Amino acid sequence: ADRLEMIINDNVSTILAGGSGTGSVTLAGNSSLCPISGWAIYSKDNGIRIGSKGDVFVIREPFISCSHLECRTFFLTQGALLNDKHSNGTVKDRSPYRTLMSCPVGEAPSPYNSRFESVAWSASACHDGISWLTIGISGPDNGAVAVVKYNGIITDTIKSWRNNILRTQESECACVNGSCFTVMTDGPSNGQASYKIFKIEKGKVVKSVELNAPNYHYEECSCYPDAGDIMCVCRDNWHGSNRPWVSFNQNLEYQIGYICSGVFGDNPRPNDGTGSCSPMSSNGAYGVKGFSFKYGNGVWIGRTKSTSSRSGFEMIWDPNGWTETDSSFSVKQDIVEITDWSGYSGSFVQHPEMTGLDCMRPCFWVELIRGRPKENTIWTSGSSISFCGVNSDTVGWSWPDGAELPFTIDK
Amino acid sequence: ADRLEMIINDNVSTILAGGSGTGSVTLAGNSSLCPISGWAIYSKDNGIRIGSKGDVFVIREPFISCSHLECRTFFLTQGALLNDKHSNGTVKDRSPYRTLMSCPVGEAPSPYNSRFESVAWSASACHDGISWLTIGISGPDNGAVAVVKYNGIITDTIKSWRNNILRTQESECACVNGSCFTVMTDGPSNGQASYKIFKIEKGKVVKSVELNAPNYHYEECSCYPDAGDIMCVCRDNWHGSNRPWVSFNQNLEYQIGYICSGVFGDNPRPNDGTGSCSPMSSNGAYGVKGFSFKYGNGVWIGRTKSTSSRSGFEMIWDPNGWTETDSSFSVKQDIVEITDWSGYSGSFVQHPEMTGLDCMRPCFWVELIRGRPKENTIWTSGSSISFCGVNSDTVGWSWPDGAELPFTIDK
Amino acid sequence: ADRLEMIINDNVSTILAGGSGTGSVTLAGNSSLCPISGWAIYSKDNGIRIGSKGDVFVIREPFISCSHLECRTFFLTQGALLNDKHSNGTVKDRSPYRTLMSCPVGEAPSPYNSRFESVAWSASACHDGISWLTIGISGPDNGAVAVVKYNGIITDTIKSWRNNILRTQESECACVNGSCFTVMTDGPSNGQASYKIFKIEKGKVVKSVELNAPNYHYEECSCYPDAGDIMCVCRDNWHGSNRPWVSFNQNLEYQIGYICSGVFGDNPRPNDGTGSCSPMSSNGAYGVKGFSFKYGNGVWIGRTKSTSSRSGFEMIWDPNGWTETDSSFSVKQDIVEITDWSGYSGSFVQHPEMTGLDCMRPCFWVELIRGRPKENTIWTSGSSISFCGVNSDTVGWSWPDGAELPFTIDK
Amino acid sequence: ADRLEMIINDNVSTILAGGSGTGSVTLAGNSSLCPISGWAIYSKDNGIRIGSKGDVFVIREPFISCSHLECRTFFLTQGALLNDKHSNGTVKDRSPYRTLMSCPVGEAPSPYNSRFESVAWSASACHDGISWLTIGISGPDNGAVAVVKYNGIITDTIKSWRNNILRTQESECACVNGSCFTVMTDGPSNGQASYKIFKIEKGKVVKSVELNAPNYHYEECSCYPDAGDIMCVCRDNWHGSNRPWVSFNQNLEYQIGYICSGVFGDNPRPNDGTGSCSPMSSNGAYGVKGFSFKYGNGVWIGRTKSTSSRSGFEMIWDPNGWTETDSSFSVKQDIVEITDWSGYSGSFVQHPEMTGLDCMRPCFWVELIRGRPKENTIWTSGSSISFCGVNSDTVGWSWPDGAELPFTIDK
Ligand SMILES: *[C@@H]1O[C@H](CO)[C@@H](O[C@@H]2O[C@H](CO)[C@@H](O[C@@H]3O[C@H](CO)[C@@H](O)[C@H](O)[C@@H]3O)[C@H](O)[C@H]2NC(C)=O)[C@H](O)[C@H]1NC(C)=O
Ligand SMILES: *[C@@H]1O[C@H](CO)[C@@H](O[C@@H]2O[C@H](CO)[C@@H](O[C@@H]3O[C@H](CO)[C@@H](O)[C@H](O)[C@@H]3O)[C@H](O)[C@H]2NC(C)=O)[C@H](O)[C@H]1NC(C)=O
Ligand SMILES: *[C@@H]1O[C@H](CO)[C@@H](O[C@@H]2O[C@H](CO)[C@@H](O[C@@H]3O[C@H](CO)[C@@H](O)[C@H](O)[C@@H]3O)[C@H](O)[C@H]2NC(C)=O)[C@H](O)[C@H]1NC(C)=O
Ligand SMILES: *[C@@H]1O[C@H](CO)[C@@H](O[C@@H]2O[C@H](CO)[C@@H](O[C@@H]3O[C@H](CO)[C@@H](O)[C@H](O)[C@@H]3O)[C@H](O)[C@H]2NC(C)=O)[C@H](O)[C@H]1NC(C)=O
Ligand SMILES: *[C@@H]1O[C@H](CO)[C@@H](O)[C@H](O)[C@H]1NC(C)=O
Ligand SMILES: *[C@@H]1O[C@H](CO)[C@@H](O)[C@H](O)[C@H]1NC(C)=O
Ligand SMILES: *[C@@H]1O[C@H](CO)[C@@H](O)[C@H](O)[C@H]1NC(C)=O
Ligand SMILES: *[C@@H]1O[C@H](CO)[C@@H](O)[C@H](O)[C@H]1NC(C)=O
Ligand SMILES: *[C@@H]1O[C@H](CO)[C@@H](O)[C@H](O)[C@H]1NC(C)=O
Ligand SMILES: *[C@@H]1O[C@H](CO)[C@@H](O)[C@H](O)[C@H]1NC(C)=O
Ligand SMILES: *[C@@H]1O[C@H](CO)[C@@H](O)[C@H](O)[C@H]1NC(C)=O
Ligand SMILES: *[C@@H]1O[C@H](CO)[C@@H](O)[C@H](O)[C@H]1NC(C)=O
Ligand SMILES: [Ca+2]
Ligand SMILES: [Ca+2]
Ligand SMILES: [Ca+2]
Ligand SMILES: [Ca+2]
Ligand SMILES: [Ca+2]
Ligand SMILES: [Ca+2]
Ligand SMILES: [Ca+2]
Ligand SMILES: [Ca+2]
Repeated sequence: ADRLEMIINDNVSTILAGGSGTGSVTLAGNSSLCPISGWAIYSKDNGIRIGSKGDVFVIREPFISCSHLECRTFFLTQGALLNDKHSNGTVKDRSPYRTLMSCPVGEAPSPYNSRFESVAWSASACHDGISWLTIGISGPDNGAVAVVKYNGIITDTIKSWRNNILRTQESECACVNGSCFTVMTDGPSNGQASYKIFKIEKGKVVKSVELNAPNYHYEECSCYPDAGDIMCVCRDNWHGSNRPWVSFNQNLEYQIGYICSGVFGDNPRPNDGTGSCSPMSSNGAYGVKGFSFKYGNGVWIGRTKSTSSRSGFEMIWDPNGWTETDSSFSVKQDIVEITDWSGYSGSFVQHPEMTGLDCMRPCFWVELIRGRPKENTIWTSGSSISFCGVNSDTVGWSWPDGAELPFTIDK
Repeated sequence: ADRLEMIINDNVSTILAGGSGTGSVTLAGNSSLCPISGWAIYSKDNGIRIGSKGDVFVIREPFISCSHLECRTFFLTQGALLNDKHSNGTVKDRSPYRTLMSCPVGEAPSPYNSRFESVAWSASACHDGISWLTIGISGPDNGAVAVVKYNGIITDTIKSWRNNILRTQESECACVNGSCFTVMTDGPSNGQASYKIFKIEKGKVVKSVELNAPNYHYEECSCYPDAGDIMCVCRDNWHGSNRPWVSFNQNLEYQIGYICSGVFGDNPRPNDGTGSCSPMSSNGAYGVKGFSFKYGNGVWIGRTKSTSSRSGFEMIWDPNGWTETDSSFSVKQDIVEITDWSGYSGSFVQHPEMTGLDCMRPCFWVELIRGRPKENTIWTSGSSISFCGVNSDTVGWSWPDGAELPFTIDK
Repeated sequence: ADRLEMIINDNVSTILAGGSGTGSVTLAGNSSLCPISGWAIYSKDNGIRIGSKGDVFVIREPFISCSHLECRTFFLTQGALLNDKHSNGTVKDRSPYRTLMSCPVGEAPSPYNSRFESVAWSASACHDGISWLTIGISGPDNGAVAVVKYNGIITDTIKSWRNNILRTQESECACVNGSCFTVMTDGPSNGQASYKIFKIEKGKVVKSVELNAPNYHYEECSCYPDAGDIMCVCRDNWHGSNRPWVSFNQNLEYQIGYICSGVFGDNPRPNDGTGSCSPMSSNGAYGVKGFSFKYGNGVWIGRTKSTSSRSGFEMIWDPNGWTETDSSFSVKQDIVEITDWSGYSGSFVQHPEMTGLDCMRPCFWVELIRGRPKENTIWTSGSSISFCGVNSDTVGWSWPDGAELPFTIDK
Repeated sequence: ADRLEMIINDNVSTILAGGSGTGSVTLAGNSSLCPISGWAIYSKDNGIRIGSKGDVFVIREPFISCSHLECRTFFLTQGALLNDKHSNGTVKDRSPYRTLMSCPVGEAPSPYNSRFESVAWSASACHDGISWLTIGISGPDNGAVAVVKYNGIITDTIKSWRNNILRTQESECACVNGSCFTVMTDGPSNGQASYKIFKIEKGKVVKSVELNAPNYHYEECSCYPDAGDIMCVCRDNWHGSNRPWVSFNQNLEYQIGYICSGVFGDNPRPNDGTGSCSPMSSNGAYGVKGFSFKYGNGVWIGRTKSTSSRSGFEMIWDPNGWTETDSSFSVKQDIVEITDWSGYSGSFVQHPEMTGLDCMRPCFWVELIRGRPKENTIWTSGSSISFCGVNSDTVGWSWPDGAELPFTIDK
C-alpha cells in the first residue's frame, strides 16, 4: 500500500507538471547519430512572402530546437515588422531592442504566434527533456551579460570576461543526461579571441573551461550530442575558410581541430582543392554560421554554392572529409540554387525520447536572407527551411525564399 | 497490488500522452456507413470574404480530416496572402513555396491560426486514433518525393517510381485498425499512368501494390473506410466522365471499376444519358476531384451542376447507380447554385470513436474557387463548405463563396 | 481492490475528457436565483473601436453563455470584417454567408480568436456541464433547417414546420439536470405564428410541445433556469409593447403570460402608464430582443431608455411588476445614456458548479448597435457589454460603444 | 484502502483543476527577499515599435504579476489601437471604454493575444497560488465601484466611500497564506485624502482598515510580500518628493512612514541632498508611480534620472537609505538613458513556489511612455521593460522604447 501511495503521488506530480508541458525524464543523449543517405525536407515558413502583407517580424538567425513534445523556431528580432518604417536597418545588430523569441516550426514569425524568450542580441536555446534552457546576451559591447533562464525563470548570468562582445551559438545548445552545454566567445572577430565551453544544469552554470586554442577562432558554434559527448562545428571569422570544431565529454575535457576536407565549408572560401587540418588562410577572413555532422572519418557538410557570396546551399557527404584533405566527395544534394540567396545555417537533433528511434536524428536549418546589403531595401530579414536526415529515398531541388523585392516600405 | 500498479502506470501514460492530444486506442474502422436521408451543413469558412481585409492564405484543396478530438481543414498554400502581390499566380501549382497546413474547421486560413504540416505541392492526411499521419509531396517533376510524418516526425519517404509527377489524394487517407491507406499516381495525366495503393503503420510504409488497371486512370482519390475495407472514388483525367473507383481490404487485395450510373459525376461531362461501367470517353478528358459514397448498388454522387465548368454543386442519391447505367435517380439536394463557382470536393468520415454512433458517418467538403482563370484577377483561391449525412430532415439551398471580385490588388 | 480499479478507471476517463474541456457531471439547475441589489459590470469588448483598424468581424447578437470553465460571447457574422467592402449591408440578415461563432468574453470578435460553431442566420447555444450544445438555423425562408450539434458533432436537425422562417432565441438555451431547453418560432412576425418548446439531451431532441397561445407572439426568447424550471421572457413583434413570457418544467408542461408592469419593457413602446397582463397593443408592433428576471411578484426589467428608438439602457427593479399593472418601481440603475445607441439584450446565468455559490447567478448582456439604418454607413455591427447581479454595492453610469463613425470604408 | 481512495480522489481533483491552470496549494509568502547584487533584464515587448504596423493596443500601466505557472503583463487600454483614429487622446484617463487586460510577458499587447480581465480605469491583480484575483475600478468620479473577481467570477464589490475618485495600485497586489492585500485611495490628489488597506480571501473582502495618516498621501502603491508581512512603497502626489510607505501584517496592523534617503525617489523632485522621514515638500506636488525594496535599513530605489520629467531610469542601492537622510549611495545601475522617455514603474515578486528558491525574488517593471503631452502626437501609449534581481554579475545600459514618432495617424 505504501508502494501504491508512492507511485500515485509521483505519477500525479508528473501529470501536473506535464499539464504545463514540463517533462519528467531527462534526455539520455547517449545514442549515436542515425545512419542516413540523404535529407528529407521538414519545414518552410515562407516568412518574408507572408510578411509582405501579414504582420511578420523582421528576424535573423531562425534556429530550431526541439523538446520531447514539439520543435520550435527561435529567432532574434529588432522588435519591428516587415513593411514598417521601424524595419529600417540603421540599427546595428547589437541593439537594446533585439529579443530572442520562438514560434512553431513552419509558421511565419508573428507577434500573434511568437512567445517571448529573452532580451538578446546573441542567443542560444535547448531542452533537457524537462524544461527549456534559454541564453540571451544583451548589454554594451564592453560588458555584455548573458541571462540564463530555465523554464522561463532567470537562473544564472554570465558576464563578459574580455569586455569585447560576449557572443554565443545562434543555434541550439546540446543536452546530455540532464546537463546542457554551450560555447561562448569573447574578444576580436578579426584576430585571436577567447573561447569557453559551459556545462549548465537546471539553468545553473556548474562548470566552464577556456579552450587553449592558439591560432584557432571559434564563433557561432553548431553543437550536437553524439554517444554522450558533444561535437561543435563552428565559424573561423579570423583566417579560416574551413570550419573549426571542438568536441568534449560531460566533464568538459575537450579536443579541437579543423575539418580537413578540401571541400571547404565556410563562405567566403577558395575553390575546392587541397584542404588542411589547420586554418585555411586563403579567403579565410569573415565567414558564415554553418554546421557539419561527423560520421567516423566522413563528414556531412552543409555549405553555400558560391565561394564569394551567401548564395545557394548544398549538402555534401565526404566519406573521408573529417581527416583527409582531398577535395573529392561521394554525394551532393542540392538544397538552394546558386541563383538564390541563402545565409546562416545550423544543426539540430531529434532525440530518441521524441522520435522513438534507437539513434540520434540529425537535422539542419538554413536561413534565406533578403534585403540589405545586396538588395535595394531599407531592411534585412530571413526566412527558414529545414531538413532531417533519413535512410530512405531523397531528392535535390531548390527551395528559395521567394519574395519579390523591394517592398512597399522601400519606395 | 501488481494489477493496480500496472493499471496506474498504463493509465498515467495514457493521461500524459492525452495531454498533447495523442490518443491511446486505434480507430477500429469496422463499422458500416450510417443510413442517411440527406446532408446537414457542417461548416463554412467565408475565407475569401474575410481575406479581402484579414490576413488569409491564398489556398487550394481545403480538405477536412478528423481525429477523435477535432476536425481540421488541411490545405495547400503558396505562402502568400490574399490582396498581396505575392498572390500573383504566375507560380505554377508545383512550386518550392507550396506547403500543407491546417486550421480548425470553419475558420479562415490565416498565418495566425494555421499549423504547419509539411512542404508539399501534393498532399494527404488522416488520423489513426493515436496521432496524425501527413503525406507531403514536393520536389522536381522527374523525381518528386513524398515525406511521410507521424505525429510531426518524419517516418518515411516515397520517391517517384515513374519520374512523371508523383501525386496523391488531396483529401484524407483512410485508417482501419491502426493501418492507414492511400493512393498515389505517377505518370501522364492525359494517358495511361501507374497507380499504387499504400498501407502505412505509424508513418512507415508496410506494404504497397501497383494496380493492374489497363485503360483506367486514377487521380486525386477520395478514400473512406467501410466495414474494415477501403473504398476510393477518384478522377479519370484521361478519358472518363464517370468516376473511377478502387476498393481494397487491409492486405491491399483490390477491386477496380467505374461508377456505372448515367448520372455522370465528373466535370467536364456529357449530358445525362446511358452510363457505362467502363471509361466514358465523351467529354472525358480533364476532370475535377470528386467523391461518391456506395450503399449496396446505390450511390450518393456529389457533382457540379454544369457539364462544362466548375459551377454549382449538388448531391444525388441514385439507388442503383453503382451498378446500373440508367440516368434516373431518386433524390437531389442542391448545395451550390449553378450561377456560382464550385470546384474540388472530397469525402471525409467521422468514426464511432468520435461520434458515439454505431456506424461510420459520411461527410463531404466542397471547394469554392474564385479568381483565375475565369475571373479577371491575378490570383486564384478557394473557400470551403462542408456537410455531414444525417438520417433526419434536411433542405437544399445555395451556400456560395460570396466574395466581390476583383480585389484591390487586382487594380 | 475491485473498488480501487473501478475508481481509477472512472477518474482516469474523467481526466482524459477534462483534457479537452469536457465535464463529467451535469449542471443540476435546481437552485433559485441569487438575491441581488444591483448589477456589477462584467465585460466590455470595445469591438467596433478596435475594428476601426484591427481585423474584427461585423457581428450581430453577441450573446454570452457559460460552461463550468469559461464564459464565451457567441455571435452571428456575415463573414465580413469592419472597414472592408464586404461589410456592405445589402445582404439581408438571412444569408448563406452567416455563421454562428464564439470568442472569449471581453475580446473583440476576430477571425484570429473566434471558434466556428455552425452555419446560421438564427442561433442558440448553451452548456449542460459536459459539452456545448449549439443550434444553428440556415436555409431558405420556406424550409429553414436548424442543425443541432453536441460537442461539435451534428446530433439532430429540426426543419421548419410552417415554412415561414424558422427562428430561435439569439441567446443561451437553458440546461437543467442534463436536459437543455429552447424555444423556436415559425410563421409571421406581424401576426399569429406557431411557437414550440424543445427538450434536448446530448444534442438529441427528446421532446417538443407546441404552445396553445392564442393572441400571443413569441420571438427571440431569453430563457434561464430557476429551481428546476425554465423561464423565458421574449419579444412580441406583433402587437405587444410589454414582454411575453413562457415558463415550463422538465416535462414541457408550461404556463404563459405577459409582464403586467406599466414599466413597459419592449421597444418601441408607449410612455409608462397602466400596464396589462395581456398584449399591450399601443406601439406594440415591432420590438427588440430583451430579457427580465422574475423574483416572486417582482421583476428586474432591462430596457432601452427611449420609447421609440434603440437608445440607452437601464435596469429597473419593480417589486410587484410581474403581476401588477402600476408604473411605479423601486430602483433604477443606468447602464447606457439615452444619447447613445443600444440594441438587443439578453440574459445568461452562472451556475453553482461554476461560481461556488448556493444559488443561480443572473447576468445580462447588451448589444450596442452602430451603423445602418440610423447612421450614414454601409455596414451595421454591434459591440457588447455585460453585467452580473450582486448583493453588494453597485452604481449606474453609461458604458456606450464609443466608435467614431463613419469609417474609412464609408467614404 | 480507504487512504488510497482518499488520495486518489483528492489528487484527481487537483489534476482536473490543474487542467485549467488552477493551483491546489496557496503561496506561503513567509520567505524573505533574496540577497541580490544587481538586476538582470527579464523582458522587453517593443510594443509601440511593433504597433506602428501591427494591431497593438494603446495602453498604460503595463504591470506584471506572476502565478505558479506564468508571468503576465496586465495593462489598461482605452479599447483603441496604435495608428488608429480612436487612439486620439481627448478621452480622459477615466472613461467607460477603459479595460484591464493581460498578455504574456514580453509580447506586444494585441487583441489577438490579450485576455480580458475587467472593465477598469484603475486596477490591481495578483495570484494566491490557486486562482487570479483581479480588481477593476470603473464608474463615475463621485461613486466609482471596484469589481473584485476571483478566477474570472465576480466575488465582491467595493464602492467609493469619499465620492472622490476611488483608485488603487496599478500594479500587483500581495498574497500571503491564501489572503491577498491591496491599498485603495479615495479623495483629493492635491491634498489630504483617505487611504484604506484591504484583506481579500477567494475574492471576498474579509477585512479593511483605514490608515490614520495625517499629512501623508498614498497613491498607486507598489506592494510586495516579505516574511509574512506586506510592504507598500507608494506615491505622494500632494507634497512629497520622497516616497511614502505602509507596511502591515496579515491582521492589517500597520506602520507608516516616508523613505528617509536624500536620494529622492519621486518625479518631479529636488536635486539630491538632505532627506526627510517626513514628506519632502520641495517639488513634492505631483509624482509618478514607483517602487522600492527594503533590506534592513537599506533600500533599492528605482527612479527616473531627470528631476523634472519622466526621463531615464536607474536602480540605486542605498545601504542606509530607509532610515538615514544622507544622499550617499553604494551602487547605481543604469536602466534607461536620461535622453529617453520612461514613466510608471512597479515591483513584482516571484515566489518560491514558482522559482524553487528558498527566498522571495524581487523584480520590477518600467513603463516607457511615448506620445502626448511631450511629443506631437494625438495619442499616448507605453511599452514595457522588466528586470529581476540576481546575486550574480549584472550590467547597466539603456533599453529605451525605440519608436520613431510621430506615426502615420498623426499626419
Ligand atoms: C533609414 O535610416 C537612416 C539613418 O537614420 C535615414 O537617413 C537619415 O535621414 C535623416 C532624415 O532624413 C537625416 O537627418 C538629416 O540630417 C541633417 C544634419 O545636418 C539635417 O540637415 C536634416 O534636417 C536631417 O535631420 C540623416 O542624416 C540620415 N542619415 C544618414 C546616415 O544619411 C534614412 O532616411 C532612413 N531611410 C528610410 C526611412 O527610408
Ligand atoms: C504577375 O506576374 C507576371 C509574370 O511575372 C507579370 O508579367 C510580367 O511583368 C514583368 C514586369 O512588368 C515583365 O518583365 C518585362 O520583360 C521585358 C523583357 O523584354 C522587359 O522589357 C521589361 O523590363 C520587363 O522586365 C514580364 O515579361 C511579364 N511576364 C509576362 C509573362 O508577360 C505580371 O505583371 C504580374 N502581374 C501583376 C503584378 O499584377
Ligand atoms: C453597397 O451595395 C449596394 C447594392 O449592391 C450598391 O449599390 C449598387 O451599386 C451597383 C454598382 O454601382 C449598381 O449597379 C448598377 O446598375 C445599373 C443597372 O441598370 C447599371 O447601369 C450599372 O452598370 C451598375 O451595375 C446597383 O444598381 C446598386 N444597387 C442599388 C440597390 O442601388 C452600393 O453601391 C454599395 N455601396 C458601397 C460599395 O459603398
Ligand atoms: C482629436 O480630438 C479632438 C477633440 O475632439 C479634435 O478636435 C475637435 O475637432 C472637432 C472637429 O474638427 C471640432 O469640432 C468643431 O467644432 C465647432 C463648434 O463651433 C464647429 O465649427 C465645427 O463644425 C466642428 O464640429 C472640435 O471643436 C475640436 N475640439 C477641440 C477641443 O478643439 C481633434 O481634431 C482630434 N484630432 C485628430 C482626429 O487628429
Ligand atoms: C510513477 O512513479 C513511479 C515511482 O516514482 C516511477 O517509477 C514510475 O516510472 C512513474 N510512472 C510514470 C508513468 O511516470
Ligand atoms: C543510454 O542510457 C539509457 C538510460 O536509460 C540506457 O537504458 C541505454 O541502454 C543507454 N544506451 C546506450 C549506452 O547505448
Ligand atoms: C488503464 O490501464 C489498463 C491496463 O493497461 C487498461 O486495460 C485500461 O483500459 C486503462 N484504462 C483507461 C481508462 O485508459
Ligand atoms: C469492431 O471492432 C471492435 C473492436 O473493439 C469490436 O468490439 C466490435 O464488435 C466490432 N464491430 C463489428 C465487427 O461490427
Ligand atoms: C472517481 O470515480 C468514482 C467511481 O466512478 C466516482 O464516484 C468519483 O466521484 C470519481 N471522482 C472524481 C474526483 O471524479
Ligand atoms: C439540487 O440537486 C443536487 C444534486 O446533487 C442536490 O445535492 C441538492 O440538494 C439539490 N438542491 C436543492 C433541491 O435545493
Ligand atoms: C494527494 O492527496 C493527498 C490527500 O489529500 C494529499 O496529501 C497529497 O499532497 C496529494 N498529492 C498531490 C501530488 O497533489
Ligand atoms: C513557510 O511556511 C511553510 C509552509 O509549508 C513552511 O514549511 C516553512 O518552513 C515556512 N518558512 C519559514 C517560516 O521560514
Ligand atoms: Ca572564415
Ligand atoms: Ca574526400
Ligand atoms: Ca474526366
Ligand atoms: Ca439510376
Ligand atoms: Ca413589440
Ligand atoms: Ca410596480
Ligand atoms: Ca510627489
Ligand atoms: Ca545613504
